[PDB]
Amino acid sequence: ANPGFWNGPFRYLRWSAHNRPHLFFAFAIGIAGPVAALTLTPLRRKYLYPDHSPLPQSYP
Amino acid sequence: MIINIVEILIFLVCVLFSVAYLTVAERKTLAYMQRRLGPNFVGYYGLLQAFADAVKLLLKEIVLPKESNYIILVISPLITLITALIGWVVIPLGPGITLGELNLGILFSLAIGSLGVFGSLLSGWSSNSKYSLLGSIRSTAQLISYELILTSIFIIIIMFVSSLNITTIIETQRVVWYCIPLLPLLLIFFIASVAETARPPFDLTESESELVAGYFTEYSGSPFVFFFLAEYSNIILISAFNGYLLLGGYLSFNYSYLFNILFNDYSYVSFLFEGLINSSAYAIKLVFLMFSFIWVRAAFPRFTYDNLINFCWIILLPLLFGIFLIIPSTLYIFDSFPTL
Amino acid sequence: AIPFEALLPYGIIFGLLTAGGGAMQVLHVYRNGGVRDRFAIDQWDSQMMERDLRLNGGQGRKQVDQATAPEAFKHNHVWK
Amino acid sequence: PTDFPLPSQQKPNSAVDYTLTTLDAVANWARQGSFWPVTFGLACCAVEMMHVSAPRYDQDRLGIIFRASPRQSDIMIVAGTLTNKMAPVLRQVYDQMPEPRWVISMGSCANGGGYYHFSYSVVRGCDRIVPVDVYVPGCPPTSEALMYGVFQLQRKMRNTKITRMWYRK
Amino acid sequence: IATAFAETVKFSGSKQELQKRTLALYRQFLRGAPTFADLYEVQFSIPTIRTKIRQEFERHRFVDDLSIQNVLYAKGHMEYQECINFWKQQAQFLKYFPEEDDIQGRHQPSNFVDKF
Amino acid sequence: RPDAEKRIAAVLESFDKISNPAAITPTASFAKDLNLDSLDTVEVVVAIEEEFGIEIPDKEADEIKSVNQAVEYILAQ
Amino acid sequence: RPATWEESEEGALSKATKYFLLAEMFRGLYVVLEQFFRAPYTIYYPFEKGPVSPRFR
Amino acid sequence: MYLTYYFIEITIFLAILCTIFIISAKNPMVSILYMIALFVIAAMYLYLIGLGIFSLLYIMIYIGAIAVLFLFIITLLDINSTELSVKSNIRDLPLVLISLIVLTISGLMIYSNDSILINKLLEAFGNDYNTIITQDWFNIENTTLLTTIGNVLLTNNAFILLVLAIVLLLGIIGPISITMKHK
Amino acid sequence: MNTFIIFIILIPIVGFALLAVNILLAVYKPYNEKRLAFNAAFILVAILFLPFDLEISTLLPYVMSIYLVSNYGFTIVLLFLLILIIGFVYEINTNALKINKHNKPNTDSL
Amino acid sequence: MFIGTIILVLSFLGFVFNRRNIILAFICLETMLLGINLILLRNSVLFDDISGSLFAIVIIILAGVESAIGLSLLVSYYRLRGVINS
Ligand SMILES: CCCCCCCCCCCCCCCCCC(=O)OC[C@H](COP(=O)(O)OCCN)OC(=O)CCCCCCCCCCCCCCCCC
Ligand code: SF4
Repeated sequence: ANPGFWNGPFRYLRWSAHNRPHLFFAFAIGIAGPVAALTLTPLRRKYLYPDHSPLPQSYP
Repeated sequence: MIINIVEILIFLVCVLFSVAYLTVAERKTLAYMQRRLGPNFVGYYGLLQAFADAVKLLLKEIVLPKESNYIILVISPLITLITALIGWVVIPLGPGITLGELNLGILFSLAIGSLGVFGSLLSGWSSNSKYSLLGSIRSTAQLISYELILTSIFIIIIMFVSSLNITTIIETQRVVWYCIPLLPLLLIFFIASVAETARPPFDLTESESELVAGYFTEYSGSPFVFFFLAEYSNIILISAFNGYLLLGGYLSFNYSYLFNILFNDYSYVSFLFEGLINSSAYAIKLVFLMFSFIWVRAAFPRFTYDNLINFCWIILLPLLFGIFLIIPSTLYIFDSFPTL
Repeated sequence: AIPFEALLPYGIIFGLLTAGGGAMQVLHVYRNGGVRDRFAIDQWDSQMMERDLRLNGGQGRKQVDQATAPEAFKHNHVWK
Repeated sequence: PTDFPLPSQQKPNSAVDYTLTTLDAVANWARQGSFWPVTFGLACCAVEMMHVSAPRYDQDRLGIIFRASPRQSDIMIVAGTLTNKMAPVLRQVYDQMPEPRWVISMGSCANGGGYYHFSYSVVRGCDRIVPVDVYVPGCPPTSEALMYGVFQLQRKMRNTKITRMWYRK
Repeated sequence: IATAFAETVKFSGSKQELQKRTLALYRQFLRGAPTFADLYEVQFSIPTIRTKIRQEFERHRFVDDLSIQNVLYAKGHMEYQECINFWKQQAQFLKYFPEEDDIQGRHQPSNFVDKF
Repeated sequence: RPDAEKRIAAVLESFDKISNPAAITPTASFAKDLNLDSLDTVEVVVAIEEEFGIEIPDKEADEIKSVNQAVEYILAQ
Repeated sequence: RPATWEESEEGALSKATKYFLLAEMFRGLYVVLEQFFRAPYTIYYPFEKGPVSPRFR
Repeated sequence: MYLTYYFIEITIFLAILCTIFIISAKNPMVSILYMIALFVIAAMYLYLIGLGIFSLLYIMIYIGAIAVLFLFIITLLDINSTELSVKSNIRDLPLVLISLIVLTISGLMIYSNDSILINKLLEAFGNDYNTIITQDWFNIENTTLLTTIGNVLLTNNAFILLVLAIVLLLGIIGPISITMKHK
Repeated sequence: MNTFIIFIILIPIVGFALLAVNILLAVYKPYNEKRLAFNAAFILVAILFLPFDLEISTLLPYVMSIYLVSNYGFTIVLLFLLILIIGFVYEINTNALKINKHNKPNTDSL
Repeated sequence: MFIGTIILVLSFLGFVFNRRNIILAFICLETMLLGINLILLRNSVLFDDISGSLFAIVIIILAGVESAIGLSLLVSYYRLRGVINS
């Protein structure tokens, strides 16, 4: 049986996800976290501001 | 002062009488699952076997010259006191609105489920047998390694909650049926839940006669019924704890009881009924859960310690750290965070 | 068909926790009087519910029925 | 002192017993109900013993749920033939066993030596080793036979009369 | 493909070599005596073990043939093998030790008159 | 060396079959001086190694014939 | 003597699905649940008896 | 005033009574059995003082992890114990420990406030006598929070959190590269 | 008082109760007959258990107040989890037992 | 602050007069780190919200790694796992 081998990355991700896949599908979640966290600044398109508060002491 | 002590006696007799008939229940359902019939003979119908077995196995009481009685006469009482019973101090959704618990829920249950582990370890420490205590260290090692991924997942499901008192999870979860419908890692919680309270398909330190014709120590007598009752009571507690947070209490027919109680009662006749159906909801969410424990008792065989540590520290835990690389991420993405 | 015997222990394991929930509900409405029960709104009912205890029992809507400001409570405790 | 009232009394056989028949029958029923052994299980007769765990003549319809541990046990079914080599291990198992203990000799070889009985290496019956309370005849006795011996042992348990023997009947 | 306490089977030819080999066997069989008393928890003392081991070898002092002494050496080294660990049990182990007299009561004084 | 053979001539004196301790010259034979059996020779050798709590190899047990040899091997620790 | 390399094309990410969640094992749970509903086989031995052939001893 | 519920605070007597066991045990591990009793008495103290949160933290992480690890080690490679505090091993004990207890009592006295005398040494021992603190009422506390403010400070002082990330990194890499012994 | 203190006080006495029932009426009459080894994976598992507990203790206040730290507590804890997950990718490479005796080398002749 | 100084001092001079059992010394050195927190927490309670209790959660998280390195170093107080030695 064959492990993963780096030098062909399109091949590596294949024969990682097919022979020792159980860390692949973890790290797919690990890349779905922050990369999708960077594809939101257009995707919220200024959706909402939460607007919470402690006590509003006002001005003169 | 009198009402709360009769409260606490009702709740203790519920849990004790419950865990008494639970062993008869599981043996019956194994038996029908094993194409036979369970205890069908005891006394009056056949619902009574454990309730006679408790009186049976009191009256044995041996001691062993290889070990101080002072530890093994108390260490199965230790996990009987702390692991079984005062886990119910949190009143793990004592199924109404009300509880017998003030507040600050989930990490108390964490602390006591954590506290049971050296109750197992010091139990296995006994008798100074060079083949025994290595099996004890095996048991406790796999026990803590799945304690960790109970812990690190029910702290991430409360990231949809952020409030640490007991009820606020439950009032939060009634909108979505939040528990499993938004996330199916319930199942890995379930497969974590068989390990941290080992009534398992793992059976791992119960190498019953692979050792010198004894598995744990064979501390038979009152410590035996203590260990037995505390294991089953830890099972129904952690099963309730599953039905507490990551499986839901407060079934949606009580949400629809706005369209039912307004068609049934006029105005607040001593709150006579709603706590009962709420208890019915939580009970049917709890026993249907442990029916799967009694499945997995008799479906898949023991699980091979080296592969068990493989199953902890290699697969489930990195999937887990991915899964709370996204549940902070995805709610931050989609709209926003929860308040408290 | 269904196992008539095997669901009898599940029936009593259902009924015991059912009565156990109903008893908690009854004993808390008898504890609190004919109302539901408050959760821990920490630091806040100890302003609010303590103030209700300084005035009345249960709840009341009026102007004020205090006397010596209805005996303003002041908590004291030993040094650690 | 120096004088005696005590007359000619009955055998251990009575019916006027206030509360001691009831309490003793409750404790005796508890002991008679669960009733688990430890397998010692040496030969063919153990194959019939595990046929009593088979679904046809189930143990658990009676309560017989055996552990593999001589302290957590009540009765010690000796099944199979009993070698000369085994017998000290058997008596050592027998001693580490709590005091309300009984022995079932399951199988002809286990009592009076059975079908070998004329070996150098066999023990001519476990009566030379452990005290026995119920015998079970024949090479392999039926699962029927083992359960009949179990019910006869429980019928013996129903005459143990231990509490009223504290009362010295 | 294994041993347990290095039991070897190779009978030499010369009676001097067999003498030396039984001598070293006697040393190990004598050295293991406190290990025996530890292992089996006998009532009697370690010198009782030693005088009975000496008795057992004096039972076969005057055996002529080296080709009998071979299998006597094998029996000796082999029962050393089965004594150096816990293969033998104490009920199996007391078959060497006619220790107590009081089991017998009054008995035969080796006279003809008391055969009757 | 000094008073090691005091202990040895205590152990061998405590050992039986030697009715004359005056016949025990220290630097003297075992089987010539005292008529010790070849079995009894290594018997008292094992008695000696058990007294000093020390363990000997096989050839060291082979070479011992007089106790000056024994003291000379006792000297190795 | 089948050489049987069997390197690739067992599945195309379906393999990761069946490995990842316990589909082959949930199948066994469904089997024992379907077995749960069917008939038992106990014979109430004081009241009922197993088959006694005429040639039994 | 519920007479015992005022001296329920003074549980320090059980602390010193457990710690006098903790250095004179019989077995090497009945001591570390008593150590978790010391920790749960500390938890009782912290729940009584007003912070049950850190009581439950100590129950979760000390007797949940590190005391479990002491028990975990003390099964295997058990060290050779001297038996107990024998009188020959209580030799040179009193002759320095009495003076050391006095000097450390003076150190606890040196924790006092500002007096350049021995008056502050007596002042802290009478600190409970002239004083019982007066609690107050809720002036504008909007949201309920106990350890939430701890995480607020862990956001303000974020850099020590990102550095104790490195110390937990060391806590896992060290035991790899000191015990695994690669091939 | 009066709420659950009753439970944690009643329960130890119930434990001593069901213990101390049969200490008296069970028959005792006790007649008679009543260093070590290792592995790295028996020790390093529990050693490495502890830091991954108390990083969850680190994470627990953050998940308590996830709010009041918006858009920024997320960033800090993502950096924390990155610094921890690289420790996980260190420990994935090594921790397993090794079967000592299994040989396969080809056989040669002269 | 009697409550923390007394347990600290007794752990300290237990670590001095410890002519038995290296691990009792090791756990006395552990219990120093919870004799100090009973000082720190009650000073924070007598003062305020989170100023010193932040240092308290720091010293707990770090006392874990203390005991971890101490165990995983005490394992190597010898040869490793087990061999012949003396
Ligand atoms: C994507 C959108 C959503 C995003 C959120 C994602 C949430 C998804 C929910 C969680 C994901 C589930 C992950 C399940 C983890 C299980 C992984 C696993 O078990 O791996 C198999 C592994 C096999 O062992 P190994 O040989 O080492 O593998 C290498 C082979 N080359 O390990 C093993 O040895 C197998 C041992 C498993 C033991 C299981 C025993 C039976 C359990 C069945 C009972 C559960 C059924 C009841 C609950 C079901 C309710 C419907
Ligand atoms: S009694 Fe009969 S069945 Fe049992 S071992 Fe002997 S020959 Fe076999």
